Amino acid sequence: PSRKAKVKATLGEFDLRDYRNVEVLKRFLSETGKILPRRRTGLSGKEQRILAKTIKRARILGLLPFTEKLVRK
Amino acid sequence: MRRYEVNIVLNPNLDQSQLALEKEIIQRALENYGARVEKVEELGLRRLAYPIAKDPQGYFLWYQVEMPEDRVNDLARELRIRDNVRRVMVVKSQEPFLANA
Amino acid sequence: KRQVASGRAYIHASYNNTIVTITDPDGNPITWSSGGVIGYKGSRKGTPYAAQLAALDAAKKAMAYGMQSVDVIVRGTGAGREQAIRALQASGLQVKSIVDDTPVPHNGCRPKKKFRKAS
Amino acid sequence: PITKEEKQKVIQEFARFPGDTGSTEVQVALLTLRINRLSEHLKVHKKDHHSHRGLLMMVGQRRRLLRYLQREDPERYRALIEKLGIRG
RNA sequence: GUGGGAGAGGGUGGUGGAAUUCCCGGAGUAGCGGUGAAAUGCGCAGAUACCGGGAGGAACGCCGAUGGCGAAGGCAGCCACCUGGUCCACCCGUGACGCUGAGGCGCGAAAGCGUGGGGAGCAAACCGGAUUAGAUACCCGGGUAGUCCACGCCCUAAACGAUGCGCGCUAGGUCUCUGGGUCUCCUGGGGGCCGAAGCUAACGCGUUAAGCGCGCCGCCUGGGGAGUACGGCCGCAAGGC
RNA sequence: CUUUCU
Ligand SMILES: [Mg+2]
Ligand SMILES: [Mg+2]
Ligand SMILES: [Mg+2]
Ligand SMILES: [Mg+2]
Ligand SMILES: [Mg+2]
Ligand SMILES: [Mg+2]
Ligand SMILES: [Mg+2]
Ligand SMILES: [Mg+2]
Ligand SMILES: [Mg+2]
Ligand SMILES: [Mg+2]
Ligand SMILES: [Mg+2]
Ligand SMILES: [Mg+2]
Repeated sequence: PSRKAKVKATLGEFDLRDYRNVEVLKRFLSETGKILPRRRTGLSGKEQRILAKTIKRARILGLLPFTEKLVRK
Repeated sequence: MRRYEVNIVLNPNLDQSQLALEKEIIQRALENYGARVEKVEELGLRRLAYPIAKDPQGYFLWYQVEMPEDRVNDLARELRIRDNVRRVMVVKSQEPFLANA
Repeated sequence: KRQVASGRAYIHASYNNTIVTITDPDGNPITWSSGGVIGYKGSRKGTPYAAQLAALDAAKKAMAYGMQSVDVIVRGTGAGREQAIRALQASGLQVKSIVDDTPVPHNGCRPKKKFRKAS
Repeated sequence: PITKEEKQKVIQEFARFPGDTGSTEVQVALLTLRINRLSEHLKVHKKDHHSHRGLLMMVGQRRRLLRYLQREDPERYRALIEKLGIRG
């Protein structure tokens, strides 16, 4: 299914343009520096589109990861 | 002129002196190029997602200036020159696109 | 003959043969086994059974340096990987944690023909 | 780019009367502006073909507007060209 | 014109991390690799698997789509500069200034060519292993041109929607991207699917027409010979028209 | 794996 809970839902109004709120951005990455799909980010074309750009600017600065190791398997 | 946001990440192992010295050359250069400082935020040390120059931490600077766009790129060649400056990123300022509001 | 007690267990699976390398708490390999190391020479080398025997021998050889606790790290998908992990889980060693760390490119080198036809 | 200042400065500069935003003159004026800036940009970036088409169209639009002007008021025409500094 | 908008549209410079290859160091042995099986091949001058450092080239995971942009070819890491197109609102200005477009000029995937540079991975040719009755192939191990950059040339294609461009007219339904609105829907632009009328040989098309009309362009006239011969024009050549 | 012709 994948209906655990939209990331957007569990959250307040934040500035999607802010490439430093590592606090919240941290929320749109999976158990890997991978940017969550819309059916998880619960965002929308436009938003989801600016999210991605933000997240990347961060990764570069060094605030967000590019990729994590999976802990299980 | 346009409003930009400069990002700087230096070596988190600089002593009171060296550290404030870098801010010297920086504050200097910013002006030397036409950067009119509209304000600053200095979070300082932060845990990097991944190591930047073996160093697993970083010292972050953040200034929002107003400068002649025709020189932005040079202003950053300059900033990158310093050895303790390990990350530079100039961004065009933008209205904060909210959501979940 | 060093007595390490705790360290890493790297498991390199592939459709062509598994190969386990046990290391110390910071990377330097203590011992290593594989489908080759044990009997099996060609096709069988890959097989999940082999993976088992390799995982064991890898550990047994490790019990020499007095190993006890290990952190497993799996790399790649292939003919018996979870097998190799079960073997270790038994053996003697205590499996503190397991981790999929297979390397993926963010798209760099054109894969040889045999691996193209995708996108 | 072309600042709003740079723009209106031209609109007023050519307008036929206070309020004239789109006379044949004002238009031919503004085009010549964009054209020259662009003609400039391409003196460099000779490989920016995609932008060149744009120019190719701005010109057409202009020479087409002038054709019309000549036909209607030949006076304003000679008047405009000489001014803007077109032809040659 | 004024005010807004989305965007892998184009050009220059900069820069980020993942991975491969190579080199250095550590630790560590007898294999690794590869297949349907194998072998060639690499490894005790110590390979594979593991860690740390370095050099270099090329591409840009997730987001990513059923998505967007462009006239087409095509265009996706991030940043700045330069720059093209397009859409909406207000209805403010000019007052038919419009459409099409033989020839012209320009653009034009890939391969290819010329000079110079670059060269990690991949890889025509080629050098080997295997399979086979044979294997000038498919599979395996290597590998040069090339793939990359620059400047110049080539101009082709299933260059496809196999559907020239513009305008008007003719039920709706549903999903979608972007703008406005009195924003559980209305309205404009764009992408999809199902369908009225109608059209079609049928398949299907159906306000994104292949329907009803008007304007302008290009093209067809049984198959093979043949996109060949001849002539001409273009190209360094290959070759193109 | 391959696996021609009638
Ligand atoms: Mg634009
Ligand atoms: Mg009016
Ligand atoms: Mg009037
Ligand atoms: Mg071409
Ligand atoms: Mg080419
Ligand atoms: Mg060449
Ligand atoms: Mg090869
Ligand atoms: Mg080959
Ligand atoms: Mg529509
Ligand atoms: Mg019907
Ligand atoms: Mg239909
Ligand atoms: Mg000739």
